[PDB]
Amino acid sequence: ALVPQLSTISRALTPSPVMVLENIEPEIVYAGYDSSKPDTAENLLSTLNRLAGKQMIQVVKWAKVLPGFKNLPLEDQITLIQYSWMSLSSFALSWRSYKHTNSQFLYFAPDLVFNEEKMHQSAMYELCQGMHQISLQFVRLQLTFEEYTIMKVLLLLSTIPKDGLKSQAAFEEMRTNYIKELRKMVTKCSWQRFYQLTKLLDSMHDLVSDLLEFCFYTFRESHALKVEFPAMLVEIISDQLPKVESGNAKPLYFH
Ligand SMILES: CC(=O)[C@H]1CC[C@H]2[C@@H]3CCC4=CC(=O)CC[C@]4(C)[C@H]3CC[C@]12C
Repeated sequence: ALVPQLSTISRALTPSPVMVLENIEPEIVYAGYDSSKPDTAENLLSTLNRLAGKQMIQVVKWAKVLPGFKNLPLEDQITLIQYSWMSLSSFALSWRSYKHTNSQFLYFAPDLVFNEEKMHQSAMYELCQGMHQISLQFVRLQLTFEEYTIMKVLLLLSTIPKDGLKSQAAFEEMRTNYIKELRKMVTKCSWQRFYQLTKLLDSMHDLVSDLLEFCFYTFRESHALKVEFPAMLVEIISDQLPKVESGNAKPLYFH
């Protein structure tokens, strides 16, 4: 006569966290690249920035439905996103390059694929090589989509403020849960692969530092360099630059 609150049906039908990530993976975004304009550094970079703005809008929508992310306080939900935006951007860039081009090119968007030439023309050739190296690693490792999605969540939880987050305890829980996910995922029916993946995540820090250095530089000199940044990026970079440059961003490592 009393309706049970617990639900055996609901509990069994609930998809795995790995299945939820697959369900919420953002759809590919177009850059709106106009090949009728010359491929100068000013145009290529502005285009990339516009693409970045469109991508971050989807990343935010992704962060709202991310399991466990809602357990953290709002302030720690914005800081983590502003701190890891470059890392998520570069890592998703490598995944698309790997899946869509076998890591032969940098697949920024279906309408914008960089070959060596555009890499030189972009005026950030070495950085492009840096991100392309990660794509090559996806091939040697035969990274799987499941491994990818988990790794991306970890990147979102890879950089925190020096003084700490509002809920450092809640943060530690979520990060631990996802590291577990990757742990059980890399398990054959294992430690060497888990090692290769963790070191891959760690290497993202130095790469991201280099990308950010170029980003902060082009941002402060955008007028002189004529590189346009969309609203979404001005917001993110205006908050991140003074924090990163002041030694207030702490990177988390596995090794
Ligand atoms: C203009 C500039 O400084 C460049 C240097 C690093 C570049 C970013 C590198 C990573 C990246 C990957 C993408 O798929 C979208 C654009 C972004 C987010 C790039 C936007 C333009 C940046 C920020």
